[PDB]
Amino acid sequence: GPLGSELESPPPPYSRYPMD
Amino acid sequence: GPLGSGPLPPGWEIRNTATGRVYFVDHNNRTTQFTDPRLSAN
Repeated sequence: GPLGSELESPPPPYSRYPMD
Repeated sequence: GPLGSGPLPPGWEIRNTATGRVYFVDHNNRTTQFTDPRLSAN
């Protein structure tokens, strides 16, 4: 069960500006 | 990483999570994604 997955979750919210 | 050297469509915009990780902001759907629509398109 080598369940390995990176990214696909960390991306901040829409909003408009760059906010983690 | 397999980034996308080119301007984003008429709605997407590049950004970063401060730490340094760059994400994509969709103004059409109003969401996000570390992925680049330029990479996976039709």
